[PDB]
Amino acid sequence: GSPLAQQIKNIESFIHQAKAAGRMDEVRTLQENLHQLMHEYFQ
Amino acid sequence: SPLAQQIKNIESFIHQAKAAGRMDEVRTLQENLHQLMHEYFQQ
Ligand SMILES: [Zn+2]
Ligand SMILES: [Zn+2]
Repeated sequence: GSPLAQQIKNIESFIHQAKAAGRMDEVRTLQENLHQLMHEYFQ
Repeated sequence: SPLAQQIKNIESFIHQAKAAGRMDEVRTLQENLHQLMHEYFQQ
């Protein structure tokens, strides 16, 4: 429920939706941001 | 073992595999990490 957890959950939703039909195979900006957040939250 | 510890640990291993240019290991570990992330947040 913390803000970092919320931001990770938000990004994950954006990644999955961006990989749905008719959209993308790559989500580089999102993955870069998720990677950064993972290091912030998983201490 | 906590899921949070599993996620922290596997991210270290991903970094190490990347640093060693072990691209198949990176791919495999990243897929496992993605599954773990879902387990953690969906629990
Ligand atoms: Zn996901
Ligand atoms: Zn990392």
